Amino acid sequence: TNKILADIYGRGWAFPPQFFIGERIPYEDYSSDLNKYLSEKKIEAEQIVKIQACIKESVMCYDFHAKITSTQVSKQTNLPLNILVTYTLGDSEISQKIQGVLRVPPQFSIKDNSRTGIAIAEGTQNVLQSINILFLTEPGERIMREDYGCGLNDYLFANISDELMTDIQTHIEERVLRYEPRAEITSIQVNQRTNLPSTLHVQVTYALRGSD
Amino acid sequence: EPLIETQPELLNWGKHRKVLDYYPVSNKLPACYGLQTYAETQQQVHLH
Repeated sequence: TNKILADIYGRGWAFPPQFFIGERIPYEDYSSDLNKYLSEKKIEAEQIVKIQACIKESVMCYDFHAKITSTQVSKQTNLPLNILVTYTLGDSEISQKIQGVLRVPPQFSIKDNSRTGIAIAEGTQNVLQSINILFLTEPGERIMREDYGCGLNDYLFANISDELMTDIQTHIEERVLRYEPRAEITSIQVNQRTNLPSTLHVQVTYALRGSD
Repeated sequence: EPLIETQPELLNWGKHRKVLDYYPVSNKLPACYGLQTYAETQQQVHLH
């Protein structure tokens, strides 16, 4: 269902930006086909398809655009197996490699720190993060997008009163409607903190577009 | 007869323009990205 929500609402960079670099692959350790290695070790024939099904399923969960092209076994694990998996993304010409651990039902695990790039936000997380960025941005900060932002700084230092709480609540309603069409605000609650009398706590509750 | 005197022809200097001056583009990001204060966390350093 996470795929369904991601396709409907979109995918994008996570906020705040984060960067990762995966661990290096010791290429001088994988020079033996897994299928020949299992066949040589007289493992059962029906185990080959069950083994390969586990590899394909685990990789697809890691990245569902993958298409396995080759597989190899580390020479330093001759029956906890270390596998270097080679795959292509969709119908592209790009190839990538990824380490894994196979255990003989067969179980396959992926190395924890293997992906290189940015962190992404999908579906509900994307729209939730989108509203968060709007709250933290003041108008005039975005270059060539001077209108974008919420602008709650204008209500600071005002006396805490019924007029202020309604002004804050109605301001949020109008700005979210203008700059966030994928979300609908269902309730806003403004309260004054007891331990810190000078601070206001705003509770915002949102629902997705067409979620019902 | 008046005395003719021909001087060398020149294309005089124009106005020098401060093209070399550069302003970093990370200064245009909103303050919520953490690139305005001195970097102390790993996340701020990585973005820089």
